[PDB]
Amino acid sequence: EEIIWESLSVDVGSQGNPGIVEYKGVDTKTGEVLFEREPIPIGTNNMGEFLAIVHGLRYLKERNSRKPIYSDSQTAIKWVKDKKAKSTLVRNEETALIWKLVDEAEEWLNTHTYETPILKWQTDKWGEIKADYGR
RNA sequence: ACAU
DNA sequence: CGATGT
Ligand SMILES: [K+]
Ligand SMILES: [K+]
Ligand SMILES: [Mg+2]
Ligand SMILES: [Mg+2]
Repeated sequence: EEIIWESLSVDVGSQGNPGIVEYKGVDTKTGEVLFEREPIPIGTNNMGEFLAIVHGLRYLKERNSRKPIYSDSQTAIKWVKDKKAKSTLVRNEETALIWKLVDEAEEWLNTHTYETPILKWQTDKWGEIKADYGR
């Protein structure tokens, strides 16, 4: 603790895993939805969590905001730190879209800079992250 | 085991 | 119960 309330919180929602993947980012304090990604027909939970963080980085950079990002995903936080999403999802025609988005997110990380702290939301102490889908 |  | 990840 404590929660850094002046922050952006992100989370993934899915119908199946692998399955339909979406994500959103919210103001940690107010819950206002700041962005939402159109559902992607096939992806994994961790790919969605990764895309959500990267989108948060791009969102905050465009707005000249120094707020941190919270995610509850140990995996996605690491993948962003590494600038490499180490997903097991097969590459085929069905997964081409998510893989294009993941590849492009990695490419963005490799061509841009940011100071945004990426923080682990401590679900066991604080409850569900504010961007949770309730599924 | 831990995080989803 | 299954799957995605470190
Ligand atoms: K949920
Ligand atoms: K497991
Ligand atoms: Mg999550
Ligand atoms: Mg959730």
